[PDB]
Amino acid sequence: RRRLGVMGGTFDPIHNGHLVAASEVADRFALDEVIFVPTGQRKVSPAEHRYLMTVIATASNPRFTVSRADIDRGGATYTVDTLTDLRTAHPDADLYFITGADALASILSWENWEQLFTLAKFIGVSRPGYELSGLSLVEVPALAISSTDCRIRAGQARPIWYLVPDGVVQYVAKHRLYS
Amino acid sequence: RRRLGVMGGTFDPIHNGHLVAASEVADRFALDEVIFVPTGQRKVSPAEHRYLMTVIATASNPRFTVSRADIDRGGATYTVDTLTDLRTAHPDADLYFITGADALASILSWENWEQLFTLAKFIGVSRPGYELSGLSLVEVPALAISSTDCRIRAGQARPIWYLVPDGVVQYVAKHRLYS
Ligand SMILES: Nc1ncnc2c1ncn2[C@@H]1O[C@H](COP(=O)(O)OP(=O)(O)OP(=O)(O)O)[C@@H](O)[C@H]1O
Ligand SMILES: Nc1ncnc2c1ncn2[C@@H]1O[C@H](COP(=O)(O)OP(=O)(O)OP(=O)(O)O)[C@@H](O)[C@H]1O
Ligand SMILES: [Mg+2]
Ligand SMILES: [Mg+2]
Repeated sequence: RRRLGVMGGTFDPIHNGHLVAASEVADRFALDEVIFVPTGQRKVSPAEHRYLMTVIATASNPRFTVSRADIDRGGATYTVDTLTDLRTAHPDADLYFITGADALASILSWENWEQLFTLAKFIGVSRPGYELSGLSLVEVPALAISSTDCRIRAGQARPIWYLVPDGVVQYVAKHRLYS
Repeated sequence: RRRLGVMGGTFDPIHNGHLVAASEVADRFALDEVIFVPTGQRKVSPAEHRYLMTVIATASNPRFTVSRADIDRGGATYTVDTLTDLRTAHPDADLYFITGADALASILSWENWEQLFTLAKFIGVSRPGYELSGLSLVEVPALAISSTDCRIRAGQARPIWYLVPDGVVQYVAKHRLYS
Protein backbone atom coordinates (compact mmCIF):
# COMPACT_ATOMS: atom_id res chain seq x y z
CA ARG A 1 0.00 0.00 0.00
CA ARG A 2 1.01 3.62 -0.70
CA ARG A 3 2.50 5.40 2.32
CA LEU A 4 1.34 9.02 2.56
CA GLY A 5 2.78 11.40 5.08
CA VAL A 6 0.39 14.08 6.36
CA MET A 7 1.52 17.24 8.19
CA GLY A 8 -1.00 19.77 9.41
CA GLY A 9 0.06 23.24 10.44
CA THR A 10 -0.89 26.89 10.46
CA PHE A 11 2.20 27.49 8.28
CA ASP A 12 2.37 31.22 9.05
CA PRO A 13 5.10 30.89 7.95
CA ILE A 14 6.21 27.33 7.10
CA HIS A 15 9.84 26.98 8.16
CA ASN A 16 12.81 24.62 8.07
CA GLY A 17 11.76 22.98 11.33
CA HIS A 18 8.50 21.84 9.75
CA LEU A 19 10.29 20.74 6.56
CA VAL A 20 13.27 18.95 8.18
CA ALA A 21 10.78 17.02 10.36
CA ALA A 22 8.66 15.88 7.45
CA SER A 23 11.85 14.87 5.58
CA GLU A 24 13.22 12.75 8.46
CA VAL A 25 9.92 10.92 8.89
CA ALA A 26 9.69 10.37 5.11
CA ASP A 27 13.12 8.69 5.24
CA ARG A 28 12.54 6.55 8.40
CA PHE A 29 9.18 5.08 7.26
CA ALA A 30 9.93 5.07 3.49
CA LEU A 31 7.02 7.43 2.64
CA ASP A 32 6.21 8.05 -1.04
CA GLU A 33 4.65 11.44 -0.40
CA VAL A 34 4.18 14.00 2.34
CA ILE A 35 1.03 16.14 1.94
CA PHE A 36 1.32 19.43 3.88
CA VAL A 37 -2.14 20.64 4.96
CA PRO A 38 -2.53 24.33 5.93
CA THR A 39 -5.19 24.72 8.65
CA GLY A 40 -8.32 26.76 7.90
CA GLN A 41 -8.91 30.17 9.45
CA ARG A 42 -2.90 36.77 17.23
CA LYS A 43 -3.54 37.70 13.59
CA VAL A 44 -3.44 34.58 11.33
CA SER A 45 -2.37 35.54 7.76
CA PRO A 46 -5.10 34.87 5.13
CA ALA A 47 -5.46 31.21 4.09
CA GLU A 48 -4.33 31.82 0.50
CA HIS A 49 -1.01 33.36 1.63
CA ARG A 50 -0.28 30.45 4.03
CA TYR A 51 -1.24 27.93 1.32
CA LEU A 52 1.05 29.56 -1.28
CA MET A 53 4.06 29.90 1.03
CA THR A 54 3.63 26.19 1.64
CA VAL A 55 3.51 25.38 -2.14
CA ILE A 56 6.60 27.53 -2.68
CA ALA A 57 8.36 25.88 0.35
CA THR A 58 7.58 22.30 -0.71
CA ALA A 59 8.05 22.85 -4.50
CA SER A 60 11.74 21.76 -4.74
CA ASN A 61 11.17 18.46 -2.84
CA PRO A 62 10.02 15.63 -5.15
CA ARG A 63 8.09 13.94 -2.32
CA PHE A 64 6.28 16.96 -0.72
CA THR A 65 2.85 18.23 -1.90
CA VAL A 66 0.15 20.53 -0.48
CA SER A 67 -3.59 19.98 0.11
CA ARG A 68 -5.98 22.95 0.24
CA ALA A 69 -8.68 20.63 1.69
CA ASP A 70 -8.69 22.02 5.27
CA ILE A 71 -8.69 25.67 4.05
CA ASP A 72 -11.61 24.95 1.63
CA ARG A 73 -13.78 23.00 4.11
CA GLY A 74 -14.46 26.26 5.98
CA GLY A 75 -14.48 27.01 9.69
CA ALA A 76 -12.23 25.39 12.28
CA THR A 77 -9.87 22.50 11.54
CA TYR A 78 -10.18 19.32 13.61
CA THR A 79 -7.72 16.44 13.20
CA VAL A 80 -10.58 13.99 12.67
CA ASP A 81 -11.97 16.01 9.75
CA THR A 82 -8.51 16.32 8.16
CA LEU A 83 -7.81 12.57 8.26
CA THR A 84 -11.32 11.49 7.22
CA ASP A 85 -11.21 13.66 4.10
CA LEU A 86 -7.72 12.38 3.29
CA ARG A 87 -9.01 8.81 3.75
CA THR A 88 -11.82 9.59 1.30
CA ALA A 89 -9.46 11.38 -1.16
CA HIS A 90 -6.78 8.64 -1.11
CA PRO A 91 -8.82 5.47 -0.42
CA ASP A 92 -5.96 3.00 -1.14
CA ALA A 93 -3.15 4.69 0.90
CA ASP A 94 -1.88 4.34 4.48
CA LEU A 95 -1.81 7.80 6.18
CA TYR A 96 1.00 8.78 8.53
CA PHE A 97 0.01 11.90 10.52
CA ILE A 98 3.19 13.79 11.45
CA THR A 99 3.09 15.97 14.58
CA GLY A 100 5.62 17.72 16.84
CA ALA A 101 5.78 17.26 20.60
CA ASP A 102 3.59 20.25 21.55
CA ALA A 103 0.75 19.41 19.13
CA LEU A 104 0.92 15.69 20.05
CA ALA A 105 0.39 16.49 23.77
CA SER A 106 -2.53 18.67 22.73
CA ILE A 107 -4.15 15.84 20.68
CA LEU A 108 -3.59 13.28 23.43
CA SER A 109 -4.96 15.74 26.04
CA TRP A 110 -7.91 17.28 24.16
CA GLU A 111 -9.06 14.96 21.33
CA ASN A 112 -10.47 11.45 20.94
CA TRP A 113 -7.12 10.16 19.80
CA GLU A 114 -8.16 6.46 19.87
CA GLN A 115 -10.54 7.19 16.98
CA LEU A 116 -7.80 9.20 15.25
CA PHE A 117 -5.44 6.22 15.50
CA THR A 118 -7.99 4.22 13.41
CA LEU A 119 -7.62 6.72 10.55
CA ALA A 120 -3.77 6.95 10.51
CA LYS A 121 -0.42 6.00 12.05
CA PHE A 122 0.76 8.82 14.30
CA ILE A 123 4.36 9.94 14.05
CA GLY A 124 5.29 12.18 16.96
CA VAL A 125 8.52 14.11 16.25
CA SER A 126 10.86 16.01 18.54
CA ARG A 127 10.85 19.80 18.82
CA PRO A 128 13.42 21.81 20.88
CA GLY A 129 11.94 23.12 24.15
CA TYR A 130 9.18 20.45 24.41
CA GLU A 131 8.92 16.97 25.91
CA LEU A 132 8.33 14.01 23.58
CA SER A 133 6.70 11.16 25.59
CA GLY A 134 -0.18 2.89 16.62
CA LEU A 135 2.06 5.80 17.64
CA SER A 136 5.76 6.24 16.96
CA LEU A 137 8.28 8.70 18.43
CA VAL A 138 11.13 9.83 16.14
CA GLU A 139 14.05 12.20 16.78
CA VAL A 140 14.36 14.73 13.93
CA PRO A 141 17.18 17.33 13.57
CA ALA A 142 16.99 19.92 16.37
CA LEU A 143 16.13 23.26 14.76
CA ALA A 144 14.92 25.72 17.35
CA ILE A 145 12.54 27.58 15.04
CA SER A 146 8.96 28.77 15.47
CA SER A 147 6.73 30.73 13.15
CA THR A 148 6.22 33.13 16.08
CA ASP A 149 9.90 33.96 16.14
CA CYS A 150 9.79 34.41 12.32
CA ARG A 151 6.72 36.73 12.53
CA ILE A 152 8.47 38.82 15.24
CA ARG A 153 11.66 38.99 13.17
CA ALA A 154 9.77 39.99 9.99
CA GLY A 155 7.89 42.79 11.88
CA GLN A 156 11.16 44.15 13.33
CA ALA A 157 12.88 44.05 9.88
CA ARG A 158 15.26 41.33 11.23
CA PRO A 159 16.26 38.53 8.84
CA ILE A 160 14.46 35.18 8.52
CA TRP A 161 17.06 33.78 6.08
CA TYR A 162 17.97 30.11 6.74
CA LEU A 163 15.00 29.75 9.16
CA VAL A 164 12.55 29.48 6.21
CA PRO A 165 13.22 28.58 2.56
CA ASP A 166 14.54 31.33 0.24
CA GLY A 167 11.09 31.27 -1.44
CA VAL A 168 9.39 32.08 1.88
CA VAL A 169 11.95 34.84 2.61
CA GLN A 170 11.09 36.39 -0.80
CA TYR A 171 7.33 35.82 -0.39
CA VAL A 172 7.20 37.44 3.04
CA ALA A 173 9.09 40.53 1.76
CA LYS A 174 7.01 40.90 -1.39
CA HIS A 175 3.56 40.65 0.27
CA ARG A 176 4.78 42.35 3.52
CA LEU A 177 3.10 39.68 5.65
CA TYR A 178 4.09 40.62 9.22
CA SER A 179 4.66 44.39 9.18
CA ARG B 1 34.14 52.72 7.27
CA ARG B 2 32.88 49.61 5.43
CA ARG B 3 31.92 46.75 7.76
CA LEU B 4 32.97 43.36 6.36
CA GLY B 5 31.94 40.15 8.00
CA VAL B 6 34.43 37.28 7.67
CA MET B 7 33.54 33.61 8.32
CA GLY B 8 36.15 30.90 7.97
CA GLY B 9 35.17 27.27 7.77
CA THR B 10 35.96 23.93 6.20
CA PHE B 11 32.50 24.10 4.59
CA ASP B 12 32.34 20.36 3.88
CA PRO B 13 29.46 20.98 3.52
CA ILE B 14 28.35 24.55 4.34
CA HIS B 15 25.00 24.32 6.12
CA ASN B 16 22.16 26.42 7.50
CA GLY B 17 23.86 26.72 10.88
CA HIS B 18 26.81 28.50 9.28
CA LEU B 19 24.49 30.68 7.16
CA VAL B 20 21.95 31.59 9.88
CA ALA B 21 24.88 32.63 12.12
CA ALA B 22 26.45 34.88 9.52
CA SER B 23 23.01 36.41 8.83
CA GLU B 24 22.28 37.20 12.50
CA VAL B 25 25.68 38.85 12.98
CA ALA B 26 25.20 40.82 9.73
CA ASP B 27 21.93 42.19 11.14
CA ARG B 28 23.18 42.97 14.71
CA PHE B 29 26.32 44.88 13.61
CA ALA B 30 24.86 46.32 10.35
CA LEU B 31 27.47 44.58 8.12
CA ASP B 32 27.55 45.47 4.41
CA GLU B 33 29.06 42.15 3.38
CA VAL B 34 29.94 38.75 4.79
CA ILE B 35 32.88 37.05 3.01
CA PHE B 36 32.84 33.26 3.54
CA VAL B 37 36.39 31.86 3.39
CA PRO B 38 36.82 28.10 2.78
CA THR B 39 39.93 26.79 4.58
CA GLY B 40 42.77 25.33 2.53
CA GLN B 41 43.52 21.60 2.50
CA ARG B 42 38.84 12.29 8.13
CA LYS B 43 38.75 12.86 4.35
CA VAL B 44 38.34 16.60 3.54
CA SER B 45 36.58 17.05 0.15
CA PRO B 46 38.78 18.79 -2.49
CA ALA B 47 39.08 22.58 -2.08
CA GLU B 48 37.27 23.35 -5.35
CA HIS B 49 34.17 21.37 -4.29
CA ARG B 50 34.02 23.10 -0.87
CA TYR B 51 34.54 26.51 -2.53
CA LEU B 52 31.74 25.91 -5.07
CA MET B 53 29.21 24.60 -2.55
CA THR B 54 29.89 27.80 -0.65
CA VAL B 55 29.33 30.00 -3.77
CA ILE B 56 26.11 28.11 -4.50
CA ALA B 57 25.01 28.40 -0.80
CA THR B 58 25.71 32.14 -0.52
CA ALA B 59 24.51 33.07 -4.07
CA SER B 60 20.90 34.03 -3.16
CA ASN B 61 21.94 36.37 -0.29
CA PRO B 62 22.74 39.90 -1.50
CA ARG B 63 25.23 40.45 1.34
CA PHE B 64 27.20 37.12 1.27
CA THR B 65 30.29 36.53 -0.92
CA VAL B 66 33.12 33.97 -1.04
CA SER B 67 36.92 34.39 -1.01
CA ARG B 68 39.18 31.70 -2.47
CA ALA B 69 42.19 33.38 -0.79
CA ASP B 70 42.82 30.72 1.90
CA ILE B 71 42.46 27.83 -0.60
CA ASP B 72 44.89 29.53 -3.06
CA ARG B 73 47.56 30.45 -0.48
CA GLY B 74 48.45 26.76 -0.18
CA GLY B 75 49.15 24.64 2.88
CA ALA B 76 47.49 25.05 6.27
CA THR B 77 45.14 27.91 7.16
CA TYR B 78 45.96 30.06 10.20
CA THR B 79 43.58 32.77 11.41
CA VAL B 80 46.39 35.35 11.32
CA ASP B 81 47.12 34.65 7.65
CA THR B 82 43.41 34.85 6.75
CA LEU B 83 42.89 38.24 8.41
CA THR B 84 46.18 39.78 7.23
CA ASP B 85 45.40 38.97 3.59
CA LEU B 86 41.87 40.33 4.01
CA ARG B 87 43.35 43.50 5.56
CA THR B 88 45.61 43.83 2.52
CA ALA B 89 42.77 43.03 0.05
CA HIS B 90 40.25 45.44 1.66
CA PRO B 91 42.51 48.18 3.12
CA ASP B 92 39.67 50.62 3.96
CA ALA B 93 37.22 48.17 5.69
CA ASP B 94 36.66 47.07 9.29
CA LEU B 95 36.79 43.22 9.51
CA TYR B 96 34.44 41.30 11.79
CA PHE B 97 35.67 37.70 12.19
CA ILE B 98 32.66 35.48 12.91
CA THR B 99 33.26 32.26 14.88
CA GLY B 100 31.13 29.68 16.72
CA ALA B 101 31.71 28.65 20.33
CA ASP B 102 33.92 25.62 19.62
CA ALA B 103 36.28 27.43 17.22
CA LEU B 104 36.43 30.49 19.51
CA ALA B 105 37.62 28.34 22.46
CA SER B 106 40.21 26.85 20.14
CA ILE B 107 41.52 30.31 19.06
CA LEU B 108 41.59 31.59 22.64
CA SER B 109 43.34 28.36 23.79
CA TRP B 110 45.81 27.79 20.94
CA GLU B 111 46.49 31.06 19.06
CA ASN B 112 47.95 34.49 19.80
CA TRP B 113 44.49 36.00 19.89
CA GLU B 114 45.66 39.43 21.18
CA GLN B 115 47.43 39.96 17.85
CA LEU B 116 44.33 38.66 16.03
CA PHE B 117 42.18 41.23 17.85
CA THR B 118 44.36 43.97 16.25
CA LEU B 119 43.36 42.75 12.78
CA ALA B 120 39.57 42.41 13.37
CA LYS B 121 36.60 42.56 15.76
CA PHE B 122 35.77 39.05 16.94
CA ILE B 123 32.15 37.97 16.96
CA GLY B 124 31.69 34.75 18.91
CA VAL B 125 28.32 33.13 18.13
CA SER B 126 26.38 30.40 19.91
CA ARG B 127 26.30 26.79 18.70
CA PRO B 128 24.09 24.05 20.28
CA GLY B 129 26.11 21.64 22.44
CA TYR B 130 28.97 24.11 23.18
CA GLU B 131 29.65 26.75 25.83
CA LEU B 132 29.90 30.41 24.75
CA SER B 133 31.99 32.32 27.35
CA GLY B 134 37.35 43.66 21.14
CA LEU B 135 35.24 40.50 21.37
CA SER B 136 31.46 40.21 21.28
CA LEU B 137 29.18 37.28 22.14
CA VAL B 138 25.90 37.01 20.17
CA GLU B 139 23.06 34.47 20.39
CA VAL B 140 22.13 33.22 16.90
CA PRO B 141 19.19 30.85 16.10
CA ALA B 142 19.81 27.40 17.60
CA LEU B 143 20.22 24.97 14.70
CA ALA B 144 21.80 21.75 15.86
CA ILE B 145 23.63 21.01 12.61
CA SER B 146 27.18 19.89 11.86
CA SER B 147 28.86 19.06 8.58
CA THR B 148 29.82 15.74 10.22
CA ASP B 149 26.18 14.81 10.65
CA CYS B 150 25.55 15.87 7.01
CA ARG B 151 28.51 13.77 5.71
CA ILE B 152 27.23 10.73 7.69
CA ARG B 153 23.70 11.25 6.36
CA ALA B 154 24.92 11.63 2.74
CA GLY B 155 27.01 8.39 3.02
CA GLN B 156 24.02 6.46 4.42
CA ALA B 157 21.68 7.80 1.67
CA ARG B 158 19.71 9.70 4.38
CA PRO B 159 18.38 13.17 3.50
CA ILE B 160 20.22 16.45 4.15
CA TRP B 161 17.27 18.58 2.99
CA TYR B 162 16.63 21.67 5.17
CA LEU B 163 20.02 21.18 6.93
CA VAL B 164 21.88 22.66 3.90
CA PRO B 165 20.56 24.87 1.08
CA ASP B 166 18.72 23.19 -1.82
CA GLY B 167 21.80 24.02 -3.97
CA VAL B 168 24.05 22.06 -1.61
CA VAL B 169 21.58 19.13 -1.53
CA GLN B 170 21.72 19.05 -5.36
CA TYR B 171 25.51 19.56 -5.49
CA VAL B 172 26.22 16.75 -3.04
CA ALA B 173 24.00 14.33 -5.03
CA LYS B 174 25.44 15.27 -8.41
CA HIS B 175 29.14 15.00 -7.46
CA ARG B 176 28.50 12.13 -4.95
CA LEU B 177 30.65 13.84 -2.32
CA TYR B 178 30.32 11.56 0.73
CA SER B 179 29.60 8.08 -0.65
N1 LIG C 1 10.86 23.37 14.92
C1 LIG C 1 9.96 22.39 14.80
N2 LIG C 1 10.40 21.11 14.74
C2 LIG C 1 9.49 20.12 14.70
N3 LIG C 1 8.15 20.21 14.70
C3 LIG C 1 7.76 21.49 14.72
C4 LIG C 1 8.57 22.61 14.79
N4 LIG C 1 7.81 23.77 14.79
C5 LIG C 1 6.57 23.33 14.72
N5 LIG C 1 6.47 21.96 14.66
C6 LIG C 1 5.25 21.20 14.43
O1 LIG C 1 4.63 21.71 13.27
C7 LIG C 1 3.20 21.51 13.36
C8 LIG C 1 2.51 22.81 13.07
O2 LIG C 1 3.12 23.83 13.88
P1 LIG C 1 2.66 25.32 13.77
O3 LIG C 1 1.89 25.67 12.55
O4 LIG C 1 1.97 25.77 15.06
O5 LIG C 1 4.06 26.06 13.70
P2 LIG C 1 4.87 26.86 14.81
O6 LIG C 1 6.31 26.90 14.49
O7 LIG C 1 4.61 26.30 16.22
O8 LIG C 1 4.15 28.28 14.78
P3 LIG C 1 3.59 29.12 16.02
O9 LIG C 1 4.89 29.50 16.71
O10 LIG C 1 2.83 30.29 15.46
O11 LIG C 1 2.74 28.28 16.93
C9 LIG C 1 2.94 20.93 14.75
O12 LIG C 1 2.78 19.52 14.69
C10 LIG C 1 4.19 21.34 15.53
O13 LIG C 1 4.43 20.51 16.64
N1 LIG D 1 25.41 25.01 13.80
C1 LIG D 1 26.32 25.99 13.90
N2 LIG D 1 25.92 27.18 14.42
C2 LIG D 1 26.84 28.14 14.60
N3 LIG D 1 28.15 28.11 14.31
C3 LIG D 1 28.50 26.94 13.76
C4 LIG D 1 27.67 25.85 13.54
N4 LIG D 1 28.37 24.81 12.96
C5 LIG D 1 29.58 25.29 12.83
N5 LIG D 1 29.73 26.58 13.28
C6 LIG D 1 30.91 27.41 13.14
O1 LIG D 1 31.28 27.41 11.77
C7 LIG D 1 32.70 27.62 11.66
C8 LIG D 1 33.28 26.56 10.77
O2 LIG D 1 32.79 25.28 11.23
P1 LIG D 1 33.16 23.97 10.46
O3 LIG D 1 33.68 24.14 9.08
O4 LIG D 1 34.07 23.08 11.33
O5 LIG D 1 31.75 23.26 10.38
P2 LIG D 1 31.14 22.06 11.22
O6 LIG D 1 29.67 22.10 11.19
O7 LIG D 1 31.68 22.04 12.66
O8 LIG D 1 31.78 20.79 10.52
P3 LIG D 1 32.54 19.56 11.21
O9 LIG D 1 31.37 18.90 11.93
O10 LIG D 1 33.14 18.73 10.11
O11 LIG D 1 33.57 20.01 12.19
C9 LIG D 1 33.25 27.63 13.09
O12 LIG D 1 33.45 28.96 13.55
C10 LIG D 1 32.15 26.90 13.87
O13 LIG D 1 32.16 27.23 15.24
MG1 LIG E 1 2.71 26.25 17.06
MG1 LIG F 1 33.71 21.84 13.09
